[PDB]
Amino acid sequence: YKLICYYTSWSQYREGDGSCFPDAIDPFLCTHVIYSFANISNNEIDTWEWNDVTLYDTLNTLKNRNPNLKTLLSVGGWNYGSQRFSKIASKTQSRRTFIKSVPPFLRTHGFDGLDLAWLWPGWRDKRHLTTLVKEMKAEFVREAQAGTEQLLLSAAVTAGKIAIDRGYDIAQISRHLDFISLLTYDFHGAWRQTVGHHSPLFRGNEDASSRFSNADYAVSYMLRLGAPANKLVMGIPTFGRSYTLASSKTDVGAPISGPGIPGRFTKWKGILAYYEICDFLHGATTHRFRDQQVPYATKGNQWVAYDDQESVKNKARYLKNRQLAGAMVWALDLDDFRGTFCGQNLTFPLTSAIKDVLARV
Ligand SMILES: CC(=O)N[C@@H]1[C@@H](O)[C@H](O)[C@@H](CO)O[C@H]1O
Ligand SMILES: *[C@@H]1O[C@H](CO)[C@@H](O)[C@H](O)[C@H]1NC(C)=O
Repeated sequence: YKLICYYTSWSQYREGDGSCFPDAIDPFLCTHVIYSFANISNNEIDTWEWNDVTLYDTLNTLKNRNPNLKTLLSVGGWNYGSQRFSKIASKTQSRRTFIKSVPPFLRTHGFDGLDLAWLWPGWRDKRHLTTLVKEMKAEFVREAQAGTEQLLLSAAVTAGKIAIDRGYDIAQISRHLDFISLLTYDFHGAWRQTVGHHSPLFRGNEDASSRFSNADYAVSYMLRLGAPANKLVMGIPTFGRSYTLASSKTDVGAPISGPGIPGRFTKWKGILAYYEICDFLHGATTHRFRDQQVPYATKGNQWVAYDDQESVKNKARYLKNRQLAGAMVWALDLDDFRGTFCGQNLTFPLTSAIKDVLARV
């Protein structure tokens, strides 16, 4: 079973204990660590942060401690034009330039492959996404002739039906990809004027505006679309999402004035790391949606949807039973990586609970 963990570039900048460098990653925790994100510049893969060459190097020396660890570099992200990606892929020359640039860059910096994170193709883009994956793989195949173990190619794929139908020819891209990380934790929109969980496993009985907005739909759907189970990796989040409440109403349907206030360390409205959530729980009322099998918490006018050890293990069982290829965790810097916040003296609590489950019979 694969355990694929994202590491994010910009976590280095967080104040105090929030600051995470690739140092702090336990090298036997994951099977693949993916570094996010790389830029594209002059139609070629490139560094984002001023010091990526160093961080890349810090990450790839984790391989000294664990020679089986695979690392990938992810290109794209959200800070990065979908429009910018589109431009590069929908033209034969710029697509060629990009593709030729990738293996030497990966080889130089000691990575084992590439993760495409185009978020997200438009309906005009679907055809070019397919050509790019195809052509990128054939390039990795042709470079394997020079003696080194073949570069892996993976892709990050949104878990909303609408976005999938729009941008992704799953049947086609699954053939050339080594795995697909399904992004099963963005199921509760911004437009929404109410509380809700963003990574529910099941739909849950109370009312279904969508019966599609849960991990299980998304998984069944990708299988139906023709991704083999053995290339599919289910995304499990390590963060929560917070909402400022609009009234004293707190349960299903409860109205919302907007996103919840910034976390002390992550400093971004609407999101908390798991280590900020562990502290938030002191003084909170906690509940579990029975149907959706994920928890939420609330205190003052703040309401948080999150994943805990129980829920994350539960998702890991689900994927085992479904015979998927593994889990994808977003992200290591948002787990309790110091191991000091969540009571028990355990570093990467969420990610280890998954790993532990992945190893069971
Ligand atoms: C700029 C910033 O600090 N916000 C990041 C956000 O970009 C990222 O999506 C999230 C999960 O990786 O972690 C937050 O801390
Ligand atoms: C990424 O590359 C673009 C296109 O070349 C460039 O103009 C931009 O400044 C780069 N972004 C960063 C953060 O380096």
